[PDB]
Amino acid sequence: MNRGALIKLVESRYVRTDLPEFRPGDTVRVSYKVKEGNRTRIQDFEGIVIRIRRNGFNTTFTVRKVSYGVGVERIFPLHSPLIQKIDIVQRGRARRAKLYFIRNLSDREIRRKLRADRKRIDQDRAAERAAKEEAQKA
Amino acid sequence: MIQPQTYLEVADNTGARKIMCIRVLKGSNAKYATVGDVIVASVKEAIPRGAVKEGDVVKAVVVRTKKEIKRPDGSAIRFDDNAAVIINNQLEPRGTRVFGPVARELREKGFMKIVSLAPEVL
Amino acid sequence: RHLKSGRKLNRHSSHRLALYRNQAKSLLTHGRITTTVPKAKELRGFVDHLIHLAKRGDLHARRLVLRDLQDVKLVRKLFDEIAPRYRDRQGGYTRVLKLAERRRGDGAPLALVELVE
Amino acid sequence: AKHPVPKKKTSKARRDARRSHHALTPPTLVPCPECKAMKPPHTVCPECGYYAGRKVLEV
Amino acid sequence: MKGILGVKVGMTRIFRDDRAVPVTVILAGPCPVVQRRTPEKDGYTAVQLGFLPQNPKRVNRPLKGHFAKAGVEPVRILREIRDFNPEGDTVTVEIFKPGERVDVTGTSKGRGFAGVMKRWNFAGGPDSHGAHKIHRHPGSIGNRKTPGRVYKGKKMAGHYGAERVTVMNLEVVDVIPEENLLLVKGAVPGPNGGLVIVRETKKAA
RNA sequence: GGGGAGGUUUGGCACCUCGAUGUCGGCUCGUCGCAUCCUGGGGCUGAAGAAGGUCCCAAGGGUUGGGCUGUUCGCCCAUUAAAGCGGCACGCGAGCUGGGUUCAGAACGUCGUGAGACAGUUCGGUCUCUAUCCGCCACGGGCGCAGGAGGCUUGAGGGGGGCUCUUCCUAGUACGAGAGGACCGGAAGGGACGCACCUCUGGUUUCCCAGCUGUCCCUCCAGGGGCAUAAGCUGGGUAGCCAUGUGCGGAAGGGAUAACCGCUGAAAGCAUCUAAGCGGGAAGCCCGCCCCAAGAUGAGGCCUCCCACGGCGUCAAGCCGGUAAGGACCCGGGAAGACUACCCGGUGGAUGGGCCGGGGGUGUAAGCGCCGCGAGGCGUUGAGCCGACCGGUCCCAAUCGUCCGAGGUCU
RNA sequence: ACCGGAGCGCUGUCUCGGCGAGGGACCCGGUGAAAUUGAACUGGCCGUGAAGAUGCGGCCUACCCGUGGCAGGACGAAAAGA
RNA sequence: GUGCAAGAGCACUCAGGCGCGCGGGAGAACCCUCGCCAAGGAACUCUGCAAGUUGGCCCCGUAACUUCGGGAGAAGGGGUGC
RNA sequence: GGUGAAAAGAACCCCGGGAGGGGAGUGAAAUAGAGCCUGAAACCGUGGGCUUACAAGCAGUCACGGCCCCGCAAGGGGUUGU
Repeated sequence: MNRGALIKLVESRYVRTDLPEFRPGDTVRVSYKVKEGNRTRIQDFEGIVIRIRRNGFNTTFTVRKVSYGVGVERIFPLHSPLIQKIDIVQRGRARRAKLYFIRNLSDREIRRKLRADRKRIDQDRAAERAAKEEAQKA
Repeated sequence: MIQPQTYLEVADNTGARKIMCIRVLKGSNAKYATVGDVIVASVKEAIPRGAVKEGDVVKAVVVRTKKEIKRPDGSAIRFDDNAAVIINNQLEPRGTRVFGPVARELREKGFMKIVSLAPEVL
Repeated sequence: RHLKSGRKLNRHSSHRLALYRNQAKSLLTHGRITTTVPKAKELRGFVDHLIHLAKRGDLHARRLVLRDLQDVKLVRKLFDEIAPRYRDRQGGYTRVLKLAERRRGDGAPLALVELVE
Repeated sequence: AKHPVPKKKTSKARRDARRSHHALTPPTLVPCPECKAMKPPHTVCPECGYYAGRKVLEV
Repeated sequence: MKGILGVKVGMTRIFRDDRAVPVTVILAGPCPVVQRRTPEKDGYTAVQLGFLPQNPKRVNRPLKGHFAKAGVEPVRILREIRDFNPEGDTVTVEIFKPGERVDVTGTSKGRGFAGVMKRWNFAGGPDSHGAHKIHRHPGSIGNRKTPGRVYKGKKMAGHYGAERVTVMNLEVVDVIPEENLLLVKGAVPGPNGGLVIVRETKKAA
């Protein structure tokens, strides 16, 4: 009866980790979806990002993307609908974890305060064919 | 969040670019509006060369909220403003060219002719 | 459904942290100080946790010490003496307790803070 | 001076009834373990004190 | 007819089907059957259910340890459920199978002093325009000379908070036997460890 | 042409009120009356179905904003199930508004020769913190409860509850010229709403962090400190608290009944729902449904605990102290809270502070090297900093103990 | 720093209110008033009167008394009606 | 004194002075003064009334009409630290 | 406007920081004790004798009762439940 936490935490039948590692830089590829009358569609979601509410389980986060006309916002939760979801252009570098002043002035001013963390790419590529050495032994 | 003064915009080709919501054509004392309600908006501005003119009362289909509407599938979605199109006094929009994406919000309203024209869906 | 997270109040944020730090300075000067109860209560809380912070011995949290209070000389006294004592003492380094009669000039409760190693 | 001004004069009855609701209530004291003194509850008596023994200057 | 005791754990918006649903988990917990009640010898339809055991020293007294089956006394008492009568066994969770709505009585967070604007719902006054005297207040009350009385049962300012109330119709989603967690819809007042119980709902016909 | 009803409008009476009754309309808070706007219903039709005209019953609920309306009668658009009519001093300025009419200024008018006159006009222009009782909202202290006590009670009164609209399957069928278009039952939702939750939605968070400045400080640099608010300024914000977010509900069913639809049925060889009796019949009445609830002075019902005289009152009723079972104190505290009350734990111990660890917020700290003429930047370093939610943990704080506490009236 | 209309962009004026700061307002120890005041042991009510009843008749309930208050009654209070 | 264009205006601050002659807690409805807000942006209402935006310095610029000084520092906008 | 006839105006000692009291002496008198002849009522207090917590009030009066204390008797005080 004690640790009410551990109660609420063991309740987590959801432990979905079929996704890479991310940080407030970028993200890009795929989400999921339904659209057509009864599922059937794979509407991926590329682009950037915005906010991350990490309640552990209520890990839901809104994305910035920009659809032709203007821009779009969307909150997704980590644990089910977002099929493969897998990003690609992760990148990093942000002096904060709440990017909002972008919805203010947005175009090249973005790409200015937008930098990149090669670091992540480095360890990703290291882990790439160090897994060829994992296709060797251990 | 719309009311009988909420200045709102359009993303169509037809004529008007800005109007002002009058009512919601629903539960008449509701007034609050998200992606689905029906504003009988009064036209405010249009293009000086074409049909449909400034200041004619028009009925109107609603999209794009600025405080994300709570999605059934867990999520939450909104656009970059508060806007949509007109409905005419014999059902459907007097329009023909959408600018930018929509949501399946509209799809859940069952108005497909709009959605087939819709380039991106959310 | 009010004060739904607890605290002892009076004064204001500024004068709160002020007289906090004050009574805490004069505290760690004479080591043992006469006061009223509420003062003494959340004083012993704040000072308890604070003394945990003082227990260590790193530049970082030391600047942090004088980042809070004032004179660094008591920080001398603290590191070279208080740390080796409370080296084997964790989680309760202040004994502040009540007293009779009360502030016999306005009828306010009494208490006193002690060293306690 | 303004509005709610005593309609009439109150009775001594209701006066000292309003007064009656406040009978002066006594304090609380228990003895000190190893002495003769009625210290207030939980509190250490001015002299004597608690276990371990300290202060002791309330002649 | 049916029912079970419970404590509020959680509230999250789990993804059943593909959906965000408010899920309150209720640790019904070990609720042993003890004093059974009948009209003739007592008064009404009831049985007694002890939420969860944790009182040897700090309770004393008859103990329903005498009752017939010991079972000691819970951390907090056994209670007489309106409409309920089992066999002779400990009720916990599996008596409620996946896919049913139930009534749910809560004891909930008190507040104390409560104002009208969040008790009833009035219009406060001008944050500018007229008097800044009134700011937040209900305004008038009753009529002039006739009738003249502030009516009995009137809506006024005072207390609103800890109330004993049964809520109507909420689907039971799932059930856990090993630790004892019933999983249902999303509401339940009280603290995140406050007091709440299940009854059998009064559905359609 | 008759007579009546009701006292919302404009008048008659001047009878309380000129030993200060302060005003339309607007905001606020309602409550009622039904001669009823809408939803129920039923009969009638000069009622094909769809719709309408009329009368009667039927309040449980509902009845929008807006521009010119200051505004008495507005008007119109946009709605809506309809956008009810009225009593309540034209309900309600010791609740508010104050555009208003009735003050001194001042310009228009007008009438009189003029001081002045108006229910002719116009701009601005100073509504006196305090609750003595009843009334209402919750919070308590007294005593009852005819042995004393720790728990579980029934349900009577009383209260909340009672809204509507959209599309489809019937069925484009019956009906019918086609258009059109069904009763009934049913089936998915939104609005007005009541209830509750943080889970999501997005909100405050007063020191939880991070970048900036004028000044002054430590200590000269780095670094840090108040001052600029009663936080100097901004960026963000979990738990808590919060609505727009989020879940839940009105009904359903029974009983009698109205307006009304019918049976058997005579008085009177005919009739007749009525005279004897029966059926059906409303969102309405009561319950059913949710809240209060044993000062329901009826204090009721139930599990159990304890137990003579232990001492006078020789009869009558008590009295008197240690006790029983237990309790009251004080603390540590609290999702309890104005106090109270309510709840837990009390060295027997995880009750609070601290340690600690998880979550969580801030989002690579100071300090060393490296590089740059340098402000800064790079490795260190998603790191330093750490208020609530989850607890593992006795170091500090709940020591110690204080006082109170049945003797079971009576037939 | 005068008055009428209109838009521009900013707004808690309002939709519609929630959270936060002090000084309070709440319990304590010290010190403590006022205008007024025949009385009081002061209820709902349909009646009843110089026409507008806590008190008279009737009817009904509500055990005795007090804080924190909303301000409908006490035909208001204050200056013996503008 | 510093820094702010200048000054004595502003903030911080030198000497000087004061902690303003009752204190203390819990941390209500409500009140004074102030802070925030999703999304709407005068629907509030007697009217933008108050609050609210707007503020200094360098330039791009400034119409009708004029009695030539005006309107102008118009309006609308760009730039501001090391 | 007031001690007494005159100050003989309270020495010595006890509680207190004193202020005030407590024993004394004094004088006929010390509620003649220093603002001291009388010292009503309003108004504010102590014990105790009697009542009042099922109750609707110009609080008084009439019949009765219960209680406490005067009365030898009968009586009577007064308390005030119906």
